[PDB]
Amino acid sequence: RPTLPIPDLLTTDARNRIQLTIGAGQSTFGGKTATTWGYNGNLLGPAVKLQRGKAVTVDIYNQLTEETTLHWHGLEVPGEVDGGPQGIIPPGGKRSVTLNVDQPAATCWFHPHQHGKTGRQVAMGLAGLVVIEDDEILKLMLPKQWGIDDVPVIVQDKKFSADGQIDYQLDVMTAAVGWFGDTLLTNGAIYPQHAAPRGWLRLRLLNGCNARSLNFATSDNRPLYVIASDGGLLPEPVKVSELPVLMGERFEVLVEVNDNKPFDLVTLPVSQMGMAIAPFDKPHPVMRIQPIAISASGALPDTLSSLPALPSLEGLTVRKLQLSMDPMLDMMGMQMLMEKYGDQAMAGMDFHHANKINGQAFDMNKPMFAAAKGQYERWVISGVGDMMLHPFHIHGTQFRILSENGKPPAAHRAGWKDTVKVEGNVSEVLVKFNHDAPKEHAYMAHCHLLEHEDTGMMLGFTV
Ligand SMILES: [Cu+2]
Ligand SMILES: [Cu+2]
Ligand code: NA
Repeated sequence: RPTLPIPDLLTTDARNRIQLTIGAGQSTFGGKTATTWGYNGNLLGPAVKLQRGKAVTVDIYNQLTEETTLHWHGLEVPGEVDGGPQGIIPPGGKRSVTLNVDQPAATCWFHPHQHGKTGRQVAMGLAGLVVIEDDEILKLMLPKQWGIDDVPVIVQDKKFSADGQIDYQLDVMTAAVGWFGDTLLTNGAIYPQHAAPRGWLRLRLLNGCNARSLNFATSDNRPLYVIASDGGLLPEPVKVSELPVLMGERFEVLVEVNDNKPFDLVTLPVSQMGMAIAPFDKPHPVMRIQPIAISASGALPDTLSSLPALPSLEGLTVRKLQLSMDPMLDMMGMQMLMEKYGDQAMAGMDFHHANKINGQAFDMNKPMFAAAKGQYERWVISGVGDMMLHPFHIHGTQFRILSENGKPPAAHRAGWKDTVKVEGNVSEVLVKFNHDAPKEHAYMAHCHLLEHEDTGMMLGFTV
C-alpha cells in the first residue's frame, strides 16, 4: 500500500506571514493521471498552524484561470477574512488576509467557497487544514509528533471518467442527492498505510466529501476515544465503537496501538440516499495502520478541558431557518438516481435555484438578517418537509448544539461544533458571534452537502 501522505505543517515566517498558492497540477489515481488542484501543491493542501492570541497574515495567490475564494471553516474571524462567496480572488491575482486567532485549540480546515462552484472546486482537489494550538492543550501530553502519532486523516470520495479525469457535474441528480463517487481517498491516496508507534495514536479526522456521510470504526472493533470535535477539546474523552462524521466535520480520536497486529481504520455503510451503493454497501477500508516500535509518549488523559455551561434560554432571540428543496428537484433527482443505479440507490434507506432557506434560494446581495454581536441566540433549523441529509454549517462561530434532529446531542457532539445534523426533523443551536461581518463581506449559513449549497441552500447574514 502507498504510505499515507502527510500535509506539511505550515507555520508563520519571521515577518508573521504564510503564503498559499492555489494551482492546478496532476495527480495519479489507480494508475491513471488526472488534472487536480491544490494549495502549495497538486492536490489538497498544507496544515496551517496557528496559535491562539497571535496574528498572522496569509498571502493567497490565485494561480488558477478561474475565480476562487478561501474560507476558513471553523474560524472565529470577521466576515472580511471569512472568504465566503464575496471574497473573490481573481485568476492571476493576490489577496492577503489577517487572521487574529482567538478560540480554543482545534483542527479546523479551509476550502473554496466560490458562488455556485464550491462543489466543483472542492472535488477538483482544493482543501487544507488548520491546526490551532493554545496554552491549554499542550499541557495535556496528547500524542503530538506530526505525521507519526498525530496524523491528519482527510477522507474524500471521487468519481473518475474512463480517461482518468475527475468526473464532476452539477446536474439535476447531484443538485438533489449530491456528488459522490466509487473511489475513496485518504489524504489524496487510495487505501494507504500508516506506520504508527506502539502506545497511543491520534487521528484528526475530516470528512472532506462533497455529499457523502461517513462512519468511522476499526476492522477489529477496537474502540475510538473521541477527544475533540469541530471547535476543539471535549471536557473528557468519549469512548465509542463507531463515529459518524458529517461533511465538513472534524473529530480527533485516540486509538490504542497495543500490539503488533496491523488493522484498518474503516468506514461503515450509512443510511443516506446514494451512499450505500457498492462498494460502500459494506464496511470500506480507509487506511491500514501498521504498528511500529519507535519512540512515542502520547497518552489519553482523564480530563481534557473545561467548557462553559450552555447559556440560559430565557430571552434569547430565536431565528427560524426552514430548509427546503423544490418538489420537482426531489422527484427528478430521485428519478435519475433510480435510472443510474436501480433499487441499489435506496439501499440502507431550473434546478440551479431549487434548494432554499426560508423559501429563498441564496441571494448574494441580500443578507437575510443581522445577528447580534457577542450575544447568544437560539437558531432553529428545520428539515421537516424533506428526507435529505443536511449538515448545517454556520460561519464565524463555534456553537453548542441544544437539540440535534429530535434529541439532545450525543456526548461527543455536545461540545464546540460548527455543524449540526438536520434530517427530516429540527435542530437547535446556541450560537454567539464574537466578530463582525458587514453586508459587503457577510457570514454564510448553509447546508454543507455542497451541491445543495451551490443550488441555493444558503443565506448571508451580517453582524
Ligand atoms: Cu465554514
Ligand atoms: Cu442539504
Ligand atoms: Na473524565
